This record gives sequence, structure tokens and C-alpha cells, in this order.
Amino acid sequence: ELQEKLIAVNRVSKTVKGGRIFSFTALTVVGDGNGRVGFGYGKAREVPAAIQKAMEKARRNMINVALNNGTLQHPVKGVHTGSRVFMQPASEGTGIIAGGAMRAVLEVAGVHNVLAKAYGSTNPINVVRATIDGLENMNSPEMVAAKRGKSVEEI
Amino acid sequence: MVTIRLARHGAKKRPFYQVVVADSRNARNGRFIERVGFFNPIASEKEEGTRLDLDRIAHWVGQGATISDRVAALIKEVNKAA
Amino acid sequence: ATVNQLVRKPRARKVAKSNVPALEACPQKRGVCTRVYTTTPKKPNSALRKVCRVRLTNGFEVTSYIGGEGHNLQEHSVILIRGGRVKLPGVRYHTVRGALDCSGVKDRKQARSKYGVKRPKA
Amino acid sequence: SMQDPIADMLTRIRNGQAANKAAVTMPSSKLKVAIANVLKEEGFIEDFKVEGDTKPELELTLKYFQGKAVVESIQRVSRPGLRIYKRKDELPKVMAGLGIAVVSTSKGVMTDRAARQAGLGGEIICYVA
Amino acid sequence: KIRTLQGRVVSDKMEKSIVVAIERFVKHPIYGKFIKRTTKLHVHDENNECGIGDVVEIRECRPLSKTKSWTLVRVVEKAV
Amino acid sequence: ARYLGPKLKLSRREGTDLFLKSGVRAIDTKCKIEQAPGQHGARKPRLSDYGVQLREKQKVRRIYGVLERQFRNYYKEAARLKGNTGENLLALLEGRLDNVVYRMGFGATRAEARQLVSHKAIMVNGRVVNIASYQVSPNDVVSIREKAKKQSRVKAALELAEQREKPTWLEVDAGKMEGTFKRKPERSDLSADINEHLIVELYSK
RNA sequence: UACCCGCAGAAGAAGCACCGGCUAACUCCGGCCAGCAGCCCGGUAAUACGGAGGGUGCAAGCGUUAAUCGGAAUUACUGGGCGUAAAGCGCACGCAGGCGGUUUGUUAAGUCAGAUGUGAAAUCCCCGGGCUCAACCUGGGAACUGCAUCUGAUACUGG
RNA sequence: UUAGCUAGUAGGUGGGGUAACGGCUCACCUAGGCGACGAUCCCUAGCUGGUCUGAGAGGAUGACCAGCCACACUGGAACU
Repeated sequence: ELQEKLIAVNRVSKTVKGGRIFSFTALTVVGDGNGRVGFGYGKAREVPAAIQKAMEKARRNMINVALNNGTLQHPVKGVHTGSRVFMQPASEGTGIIAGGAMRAVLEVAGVHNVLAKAYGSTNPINVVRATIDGLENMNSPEMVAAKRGKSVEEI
Repeated sequence: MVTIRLARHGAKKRPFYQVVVADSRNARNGRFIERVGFFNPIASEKEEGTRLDLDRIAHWVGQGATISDRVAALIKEVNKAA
Repeated sequence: ATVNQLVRKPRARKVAKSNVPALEACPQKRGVCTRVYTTTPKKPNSALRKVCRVRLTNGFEVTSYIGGEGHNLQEHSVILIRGGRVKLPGVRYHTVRGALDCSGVKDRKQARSKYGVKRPKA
Repeated sequence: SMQDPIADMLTRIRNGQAANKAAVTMPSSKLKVAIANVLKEEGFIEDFKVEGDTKPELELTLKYFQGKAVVESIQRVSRPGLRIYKRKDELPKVMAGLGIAVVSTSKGVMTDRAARQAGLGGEIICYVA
Repeated sequence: KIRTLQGRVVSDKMEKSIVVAIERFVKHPIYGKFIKRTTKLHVHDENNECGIGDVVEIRECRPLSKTKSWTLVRVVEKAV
Repeated sequence: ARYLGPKLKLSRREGTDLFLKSGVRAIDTKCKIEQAPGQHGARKPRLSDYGVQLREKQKVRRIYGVLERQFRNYYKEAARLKGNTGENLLALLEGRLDNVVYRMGFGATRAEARQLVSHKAIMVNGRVVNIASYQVSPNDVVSIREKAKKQSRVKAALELAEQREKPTWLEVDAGKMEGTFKRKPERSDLSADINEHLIVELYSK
């Protein structure tokens, strides 16, 4: 019972001897809403087939996120090719302050309160890749506590 | 001279005076030395409309500061009520 | 830039140049029609754009567009111009229809306030 | 030339951690030993020893958990080109408290939360997350 | 116990007066770098006791000329 | 400063009953509720994110009969208050005087409740208050004036409200034609088909 | 005068912009002309011109223009770059300037801590109060992130 | 795309002058003083609490209200 969200549909084209060959690419994201989120990207000669391929690729290749009561553990920075992403944990009641692709990722991921901002290029594919890379690199107090070989009294 | 008087603040038709110690040459709502209370002339008698400090007022009167007629009446009524 | 290079020469904020310099930070400017004529658009488009040249009260002489269908504007006509360019290179101002020499576009029923047309009473 | 040996120590730690080095060695110094003490008591390095008398050589034993780097990030904040001093009410917290900020207060080199509990500010040496 | 300053003497060509440069360490209001700033003061030096380079302790007084409002208290280090 | 035009058009556009009619019938018997207004009402186009946010804000506004300036000020005060912005907004919306008078049972619709309030027929703590946006505080007593207790409007409204559900924060006596505002309603007491976070995202963009 | 009371009768009181995408809102009718355009339509079935019907958004207002900041991380201190997109001086020596290996002692200038004085009132923010509500007025507090002085700390920078 | 500026100019002694210190003024003597941390020159401009915007840092701004300054047809001057 995971939530699936179509982020962007784009029409690309390859040229051949006869003319242009138009195909469609769809970027989606799925997530169970409590710390697991994955994005899929499918190209197809039609829009529904592209969305189906994106959903199948997104249902696999899902990552785990260490949430903290529905928000981030700490401010994180995600970077892909052109997009640089900043996410920050907020208090209860603020919502998701983020761009379209960031909103989709953080909403299907299970994040409820976050202050986010996208720098550089706002390309949807690179934005969702940067968001996923920033969320999977976010660690919890138990992780750092066990990695430091000392109790979790820092929490 | 130095005088203790009222500065008519508030809105239209609803005045609110601030008992200020000011050099008598300045404007009414202009430069003053010290605010020693207030006076709300349209108070509902349910709340307080006369909270002018008598300690600093007496200290300034002891230094030659003059008391305006309205402030003198206010001091008299504050002493009578309290 | 190195912090020392900024200490010696700070950041120079890029200055923005106005797109309607003849108004001189005024919403409208009055001027007299020096020459009323028509112009052909640029490339893709093809028409005969109604335009006029007007010497403003501050001495500036600019070309101003005359929107709407049909206008009774001759030389020496004292009109009111406002910002707003025509994408007709060179023209950077619009003539306010219904402003002290430019009559409103007749037979307007929609978007009348943009062309100075009184409301048709039933 | 060598104008910042503390940033050099941080860079040696970072490069030895990225290269999966077991231990890193460097010329020793009092401030380097104090920062290494702060790192060891916080659990970012295993151990450290200073060898040599006329040219002391500091050797830090790097730490790994799952074949992964224990020190994810280590940055120099106050540097010779720009010194950063903070008061006790504006001491920074790294990783929203999960990381440490090595602060040099008048009572020695300590972490940011230790300087906060001691009611002290000072020079922000580095961030270790 | 009196509020005073301290600087080095950069000129003593004038009679009964010296020019003391008070150097201060100020953080830049924007970029946070600690920059040096120099405050040159015309100081009254009776007896012509101070030479160039002396680290002197000065204090403020009433105006003694068009540009002199500070006077000498004592010399700490003497041009060597 | 008021909406006077067709009422069922709003509920048809929102796709949901907005209680803009008294309740002598079902809305299905007075209009095509499942069809949007106008010549192109049969079509349903895919709404954007801004479309959904705007439509939810308009649904709440048309429910409470609040124009845009007052609703913007309501959101400003809710974001100023401490706590979650959405329930603060809905509580500020429910605290209005005409809303309470309607919920109290003295109005068949919020329009006739607003007419009762504005026409100086409603009292708060014995003081005739004729402001529809008057924020009603806890423990306040709301009653019909002696002169307006003779109107059949209030009787029909009382009956129509008895055939409705009873709010938990209102202690009303139909005989004395008076009621008491006990407390502000919590988020769980209002309708569950109102997404306050949509309005928060619309007004915070 | 505020406010209150009585009378009569829905009676005296709704407009503006928009509907190709960005951006909520679609159909009919009249030829790259007339025209629209904030950035990317019209050459004879134009949701983009003009009119009508319908709808959308605001509402005693609604739009356009002018102006500032934001978005613009697009002067990047927070917070950018320079092989090929704009950007490494043709190369070097070198004064001023910037920075500077390591240990000890000393100073306490930078730095840090505490206290005092000051930082006008209004304004901003918080809890209340009075105007039938609000705007508005107002009590108290917080704040005014600053400067100076005095007393200490000595890890780091400086002498 | 303004680099040199300054002769009462910088300081000292003495006389005068002011309510008051002071080249404020005068006589004489010394030869200095300012400046690359931007002197001099040129253009623009009342300053502040504050206002608008911004998450903040900042950017823009200085109408109303309050404090300070300057002016009173233009230039000069003193009297009470």
C-alpha cells in the first residue's frame, strides 16, 4: 500500500532518415510513507507505457531513510550533476517547504516537516537523485552512537 | 522651567495622556525628560486609568519642577483614592 | 574571491538600467505628438503597427505605441504615455487610451478599462 | 609553504580515511595533540601516540565500523586567512548535535557542548561529523 | 586608573608635540577578517622627551592647539 | 463584500455540498451536484497542484462565506499563533458569530444566520452584537433578542437544526432560544474532508 | 455626537480583470489584415484578434503603469566560479600588504566570561485591557543583536 | 578616466579675544602637517530611531510620528 507519484513527463525525440521519432519519458517516485522511497525513470514510445515502466522501476530500487518522528535527523545536502539540494528538519506543523520534485520525494518518503531549497539546476531527474542521495546519507543518533562506541546520550 | 504635564496621545475622540516630565519649552508631544505615569480620561471604571508614579513626581517637585493644573488635580485624586 | 581581495575591493552590486528612461520614475508622462505614422513589425510578424513620436514635457522625444483598433491622432496632439514596450524594435512606451487627447476605442465591450471606454448603459 | 598545520592534520585524517589507511603519521605539536585527544575521547579515532624527542611524530590510529569511515566529514573552520571566534551563546552544533565542533576556550581545547556546559566560548578549531 | 591609550611615535619634528599612531585590531563588519586600523594623534610632548619609535602611553585633555587634544603620560619603550 | 448570486453553483463547482441551502430537500433534487456549472460542466479536466490547493481554499471560504482579505488575515493570525497553522485557521473560522449562530440552530443557512446577526437580533452576554466576524470566546452566551424571538425564521431554523447533528461544544436551549459557547473545537471535531495543509501550502508558497 | 428607540418599504446600493502554457477558467460567430502580447497568436472551422454565451479570480473595488526587495546561489560574508561555457597577467624579481614550522617564559592587544553605565519615546514581537468586532488606542514585558568602563581566564592569534 | 594637497598652513613663545579651550586673531620663531587605511578635487545627498523587503545575512529607503541639524527672497553684517 505504497504511494506513487508522477513527477515529470517529458517528450524526447531521436532523428532518423525519415524524420523525427518522438518518445516519452516519465519520472515517478514511490514510497511506503515511513522511511522507504525510490524513484523510477522509464522511456517509452507512449505516455502510459512510460509511466508503467517508471512505476515498475521505482517499486524496485527503493532505499531506506532514517526518519526522526516524521522529519529529518539533521540538515543534509544532496548533490547530483547540476542540482545542489539543501534540506533541514522543521518542527511539527510547518509542512513540506520544497519544490515540486523535492515535495514529491519528501512526501512519498514519509517526511512531514522539512524546510528545503533547491540550488543550481532544478532538473527534475537530477533534483530527485540529489534528494535521494541526501536522504540516504542521513544518519540517526543510534547510527553515530554505535559507530562511536559510546552510548546515545547525545540524543 | 521643568514642568510635569500631559502629552495627549491616543486616537481621535479617545484621548490618552502620558504624564511626562518635560522642559516647558518643548512641544506637547515632543521631547521630554521622563514619563512618570499616564491618565485615561474615558476609562470604564472597571479598569485603572490613573497609574502615575508619585515617588519620582515628588522627587522632581523637590528639584523645582512645576506641576500643571490637570496633573495637580490627578495627584490630589490619586492621594484621596489611595 | 579571497577574503582579503574582498576586503580590498568589495562586491560591486550590478546596477539595473531602466527600460522606460523617458518617464523618469513617473507612472505617466505627457507629450505632444510630433509625427503620427505606421511601422512594419519585425521578422515573424507582418502588419502595419500604429505608432507615434512624442516630445515629452521633460524634453525627451520618444516613439509611443497606439493600442486598440482605430485612432484619431494627428500632429501637435498632447497625449499621455505609459511604460510597456512592443516586441516593433525601438518602441518602448504605450499611449493611454482615454487620456486627455486619445479617445477610447469605440465599440469595446470587453477589457474596456484598458482602453478608456465608458460602460455602455442599458 | 606550510602555513596551517592543523588543516594539514585534518586533511591527513580525511585522506587516510578515504584511502582506508590503518593509521596516519604527521609531525607532532601541542595543539595537534590536544585536538587528537578531543577526537579520541569523542570516539572518532582509536588511539594516538607521540614518538620522538627532537622531532616528535604524532600517529593517529584511524577507526572503521562496517568497513566504512567513522569520520564522515572533517572541516577546518578557523584558518589563518580568516579567524572564527564565537561566544558561548552562539557556539555551533554540527549535525544538529550528532557531530562535534572542536573549540579552543581559555580552559583548553574541548568540544562545543563541553564549552557550552562550561559557559565558555572561543576559537572554533574544526567541525567533525 | 585614568583612561588612556598606547601607541608608537611616528614623528617628533614639531616642538613640544609628537604624532602617535594607535594601531587597533578590528574585525571587518562584512567579511569577518580581523584587519589592522591606524589612528594617528597629535600628542602634546612637553620637554621633547619622545623620539621616533617610542611606545608611549597618552591620555586625552583639553584642546592645546588646532589639532592637539591628547597629552603624554609616560614612555614605555624607547626607540631601540 | 458579500456573495449574493446563485448558491448551488458553488457546491456544484466544489463537487461537495456546502450547506448553502436550508435542507427542506436534498441538493440532488434541486441541481446537478455531480456536474460542474456552465456549458462545459460535463467535462472534468485534470487539476494541477495549484488547482487543488485553490479549490480547497475556495471550498473552505464558500463554506464559511468569508472573502479573501478576511481569510488572508485569518491565515496570518493562525500562522502567528502557536501550534499547527491549520487547526488554528479552522478554529478562527469556527469562532465567528454568524457561524456559531448557524451552528446554534437559529439559522437555517449561514446567510440567514448572518442576516439575524447583522440585523441586531443576536445578543452576546446580554449585549447586542451585530458583527458577523465577531470572535466568540469560551463561556459566552448567545441568545435571540426579545423582539426577534417572535420570528418564524428562528422556529424553522430550530427545527431544521434538530434534524441535523449536534455540535459537542454548544449547549443550546431551543425554548429560551439561547446557547453557550463552551470551548473552541479541536481538529477532530470539525469535518474530516477539509485539508488544512492544502490551504497552508497555498498561502505559504 | 457615540449609542438607543420608533416608522415605512426589498424597497436607495456591483463592478473590474481574466479564461494557449506559465496560471484558476471554453465554446460559437467575423483572414499575417484588423489587431493582442509580462515571456514563449492572426496567410479563410483562431479555447491567444474582436463580439456573444458560459466560467474563473478579486470585490467597493478591480486592472495598467512607475518604484523597492524577493525569487536572483544573478556580486555567492552566510552562499559562486576561471582546461573547453565569461574568467590564470607571457614570464619572473620584488617594496607596501596578507599569511606563516616548533618549545619555553612573560604580557593580556585580539578572543572569552561576569558586572556596571548607556543603548530616548514611539515602532517590531509576547501576554492582557478598551473601543459592539477589526483597524486603532493602550498597560506590562521582551527586544534594541551595539559602545565604553571595571574585574578575571590564558587554549588559540598577536607583542 | 581626480595623486599629490596645504603659508595661518603644523607647532611653539608672548599680546589680544571668547561665557569657555583653541591659529579664534596678531607679532616673531621653528618647518612642518595631511595623504595610497584614498589627502586634494569632482558628482550626488539632510542624519538618526525607524519603513519596505528577506528564513537570515543583506538590499532599498529616510513621507507621516519623535530626536538632531540647516535654512527663512538672494549676499553680507551686527544690535538687543
